[PDB]
Amino acid sequence: MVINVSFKVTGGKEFTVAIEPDITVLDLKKICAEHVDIPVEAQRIIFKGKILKDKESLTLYGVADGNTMHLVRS
Repeated sequence: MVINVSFKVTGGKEFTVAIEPDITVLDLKKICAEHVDIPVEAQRIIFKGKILKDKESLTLYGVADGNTMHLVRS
């Protein structure tokens, strides 16, 4: 089962993906890199006032269907 997560990306860009809620932050960055021109190592995913940590499952942060995150460059 998948949930939708939307991204607001620097430069007025937006996309939504359907993801398994227990993938890691790094998994999510790999998805983001297939949707926008920011390589994984330059991405910072901002959610709930934090820079999310690569090795952690998104469930640790309580990600929910319909949430929006921000994607910025290092």
